[PDB]
Amino acid sequence: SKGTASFGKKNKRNTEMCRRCGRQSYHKQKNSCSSCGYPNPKMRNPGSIKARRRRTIGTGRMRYMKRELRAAKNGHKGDPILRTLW
Amino acid sequence: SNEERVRRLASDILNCGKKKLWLDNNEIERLNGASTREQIKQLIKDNVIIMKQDKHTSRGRCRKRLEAKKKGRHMGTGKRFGTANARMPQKKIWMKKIRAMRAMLKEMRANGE
Amino acid sequence: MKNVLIHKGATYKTRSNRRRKVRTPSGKLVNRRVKKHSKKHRCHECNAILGSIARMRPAEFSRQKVSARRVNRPYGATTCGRCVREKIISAFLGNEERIV
Amino acid sequence: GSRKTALVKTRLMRALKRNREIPAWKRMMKEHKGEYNRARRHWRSKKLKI
RNA sequence: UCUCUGUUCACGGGAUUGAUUGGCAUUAGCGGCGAUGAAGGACGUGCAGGAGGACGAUAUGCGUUGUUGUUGUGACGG
RNA sequence: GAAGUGUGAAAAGGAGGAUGAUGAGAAAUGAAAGUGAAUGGAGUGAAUGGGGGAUGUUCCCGCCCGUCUUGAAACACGGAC
RNA sequence: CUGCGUGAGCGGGGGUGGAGGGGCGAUAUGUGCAGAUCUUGGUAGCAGUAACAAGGAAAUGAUUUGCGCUGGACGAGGGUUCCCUGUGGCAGGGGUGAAUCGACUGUGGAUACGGAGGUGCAUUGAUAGUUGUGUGUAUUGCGGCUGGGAGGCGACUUGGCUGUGACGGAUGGGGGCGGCCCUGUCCAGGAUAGCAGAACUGGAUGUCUGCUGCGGAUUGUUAUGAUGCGAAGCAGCGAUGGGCGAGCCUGUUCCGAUGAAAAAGAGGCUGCUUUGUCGUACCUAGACCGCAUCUGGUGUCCACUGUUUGCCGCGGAAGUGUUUUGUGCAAGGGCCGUAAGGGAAGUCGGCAAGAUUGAUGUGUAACUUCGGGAGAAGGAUUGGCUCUAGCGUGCUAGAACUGUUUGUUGUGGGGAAUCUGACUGUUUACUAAAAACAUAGCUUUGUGUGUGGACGCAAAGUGAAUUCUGC
RNA sequence: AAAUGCCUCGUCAUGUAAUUAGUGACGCGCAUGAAUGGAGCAACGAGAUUCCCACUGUCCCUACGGCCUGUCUUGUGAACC
RNA sequence: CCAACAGGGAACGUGAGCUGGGUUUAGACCGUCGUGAGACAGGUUAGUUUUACCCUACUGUGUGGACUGUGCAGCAGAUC
RNA sequence: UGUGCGGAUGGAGGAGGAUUCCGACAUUUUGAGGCUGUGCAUU
Ligand SMILES: [Zn+2]
Repeated sequence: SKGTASFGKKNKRNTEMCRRCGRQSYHKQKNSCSSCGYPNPKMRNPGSIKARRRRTIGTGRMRYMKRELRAAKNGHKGDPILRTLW
Repeated sequence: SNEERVRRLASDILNCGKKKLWLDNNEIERLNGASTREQIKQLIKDNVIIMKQDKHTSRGRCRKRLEAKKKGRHMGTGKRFGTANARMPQKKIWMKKIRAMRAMLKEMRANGE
Repeated sequence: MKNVLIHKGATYKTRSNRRRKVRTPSGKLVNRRVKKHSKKHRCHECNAILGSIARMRPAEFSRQKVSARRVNRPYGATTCGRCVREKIISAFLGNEERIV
Repeated sequence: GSRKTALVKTRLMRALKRNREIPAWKRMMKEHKGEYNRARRHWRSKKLKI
């Protein structure tokens, strides 16, 4: 009875949503995410060659880094009001 | 049809089963258009909705067999299936006999005999 | 929809989940909650009963007057009257052998 | 079930108000004819995973 | 009528010919993130809106300046 | 961890059928495998091929290819189109 | 369709198509297919075949009647499947209300363990210990008034503190929430050709575990007992219609096993005021997992009645589910029933089937670790009706009468020997349940210290007892 | 001559009409034997063997009957090769 | 017992006909052999038997009266 | 196949003033009632 009949017992859930990366891979009995490695301060080394291009710089929105790149083409002049103090 | 909404509301108000309700076949236009609990209660006062009765099994031929064996009628050797202890335990006939004869001795002593 | 029992909460049969059955005035049958059982008070020396102190759980017990929570004499919350007499006689007779 | 966490409830609500067809005033336009939403989910076939 | 085989018209399927706001290579410059809170994640924002894209309670966009009368848009700042 | 690009110069217009309108054109092109309808010929022999002759056949010849092997039509293996 | 070429191939004509296409010389190559159980896409035969469905009916079907058995709640898992309207499944708009439910608080852990606080009645299309209402309990803060002692020989009574949380299995006696049954009376209901001392159904009513003073030697249980370390009895204190038992009260017993931890104490009579955050719709299997509307799998609670030792089997309620123009039955299958005369001749092998079966008298061997073997084996009785006897009032014992001879409309086959394992237990999830593994008992070895101190702790072999274990 | 004996269906007795089976006895035992444990069966066993009573469609030798399939209709409509 | 109880072939006829006792992978016991893991045509016990709905063959059935002739094919009684 | 319903006359005994009620079953009316797909006739 290790086949069909054993599948009817699988109603416990070991994981929850991770608060760093958002996958269903934060193991609650272990206190550890298997994707990103939270709560270690550094992020985990990816497990495959393709895994590196699914979550990196550029696969999200880049809300601040785009702005900074437009400012470095013009010498980083800031708000025209505050320019008197500087 | 409105039949499914009337049997769900009327069965809750009357506290019965959905099949024990009678819906007057000749008032299909009153039955179509109730829609509220207050209108269902008016059709129950006007006898447009009626509640049937339950079967209650009779005990008449079971009461005749109980007063026949009070005279000893169905108790012979061919009618016993438990053992003598299962149908009249011996520890309980012992308790009843010595509580009664411990009571006589207590009042024969109180009277001087 | 005749003949049902009304039950609220969890169904496990533990010390803190006992229920009775009752017929309400409108004809319904309900499985109702009973207070948690509390035991009798005993003497701490001979294990005799102290029948006057109240039988309550510790939070409701503390909201009662002191006349409910003890007997009016020394050690009145824990000891029996017969074990207190012997404890006084033993204390007095001891001091007489040491001043001699 | 009736019991659920607060974070599970707000993601079930977001998933719920997504499962919808293109509005009718947009399909009636001249340059949006023959368009259907095509990102639709039915609760028996595909599961959300909490 | 059925089986096999000529002819003409109608199906079935998406090969072929011709296109292409996509890919690939070589070469010249650059190599510019973060406690002044980054990269990444979650949830939200349109009078009438789901996906995508865009945006953050100043939310389907605000100010200055150029070009416009337009579903308006460029460059920079918040 | 996939599969999926094309009405036209113009929407000038269709989308059950029939009758029609617009357009230069009913509208990218549209092979093979396989099928339906009509009409010509043949058959009760597995079919198909070459020579020689003829609006189907009649005489002669003709076992299924590729491969390993001393040696294949093989009761040797691969091969529905 | 047609011309040229030994050939690889190259030309022309007529339809279709609606935008580009070539010759010759040198040069660059991802440069030519029938096969690789080749890769991807499309399509035949098999074949309208295998397999599956067609659920009892009545011209109509909110009415009449026939059949099946899961029915109702909490958790995990699912996530709008829930209600209304329109429409041929979609489309548009609605619906989840908390001091007194759970969690956010305790403990090295927790939606089941610990823990400040409630019960009735009514209400929606869809929510209710949450809305409304009759009555209660706790709590936040702010006030007002008031007391440090009276009683009783005593047990103890009173505004009058330092207690609890807090703990295993088996089994007897007493007493019962709800439900069900018998019975007196009263008010109603449904069916009926005829008869029925007046039936059937529903509702309403109809005391001592303990302790103190006196007393001064007996007293009690189903059972073991209690008592000059103060029995019985008398007087007090404190506690709390009949019959079939759940929590509760009170005993006995079992272990080289003796049955968690922490948070949380104070209190009199009154008046105003406060009570944060998140979950709450719907589904036990056609709303979960098994690729599915899959005969499998999935924690907890409640559920009537005849017969019976039996909550089983064999039959009924309550609630719930269900259709109304396929045939009528060859051979051969799947699951069953009855058989003359014989009675294991069948077969590797009594495989399969048949046979015994409940209860109560009777009668019971060899052997044996004296406990057993044993329900040994073998024989007999059993219905219905009308009475008698006993006392504990429902069980037990006895008699007459009666039938087309027959009565358990259920429940072990037995006996005589040999091999083997002592015994209750465990095993190859999906071809092996055993003579294999375990086990008590028996023997050997090491070690003076680990939190653990030799009746300890650790490593091996043999496998109950009895009798032995040689060189 | 045992779940341990090659020769081997060992030899004698017993159960049958008839015994390569079973049990009893014999022993130079290819290759029995003492915690590699030897001898030993009270009680227990869905363990392996042989016989007796009872009982029967196991068989002599087959017959007749029941329900669901198959045979016939409508709908839905595969696969192996 | 009998008239008599001859010998052989048909993929050592015949497993999508059956059965599965011999043989019989994976569990286990004994004897001998090996330091050991293991070995033995030595003995013992427990051990899944799948699929036809296609072509042909064969059995019937269908392929359109009444009365008959005559060719071909089959072929039965044996023993006490 | 096997002697129908109802009636009448009985019945081991029990209950108690009415000469009443309860009672398995018996005899009689009664080779009687029920049933038939076979044969004949008729409608
Ligand atoms: Zn993470």
